[PDB]
Amino acid sequence: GSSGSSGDNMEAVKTFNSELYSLNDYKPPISKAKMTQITKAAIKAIKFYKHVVQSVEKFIQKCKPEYKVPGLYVIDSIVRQSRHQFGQEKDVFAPRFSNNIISTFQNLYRCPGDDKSKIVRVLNLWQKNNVFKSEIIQPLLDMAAGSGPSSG
Repeated sequence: GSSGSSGDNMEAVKTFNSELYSLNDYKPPISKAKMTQITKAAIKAIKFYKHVVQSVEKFIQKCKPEYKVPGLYVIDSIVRQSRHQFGQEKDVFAPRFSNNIISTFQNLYRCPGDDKSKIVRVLNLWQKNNVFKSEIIQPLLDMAAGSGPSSG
């Protein structure tokens, strides 16, 4: 006979909670299609994004030094969409991530360094697309260099 459900409390989230960490399944770089599979879940759980954002910041600390680049992308791919779909003034991940954005990047800048480029490249795009204020990215651009570029 028939069979089906109507979802459960905070269904949108749980869904994203899988795509976010799912990254583990794939090794950097992450399948262009994958990065999207996550955004679709986040932008969908916008109503409860409160959980998403957090997970996006945690998974970064839990992941491996190699998965420090991916995370950053996940945040961008999301903020970019929400900022558009719903709008900049409506966006929730942009203004929400900017809160502890630093602490979030710190866990990403931990990479051996040969992956920082993938992290610093995002900042350049954000400031351009107007995703984040220069007063927020300005510092994020340095965090990568770490008290200046390694000169030896």
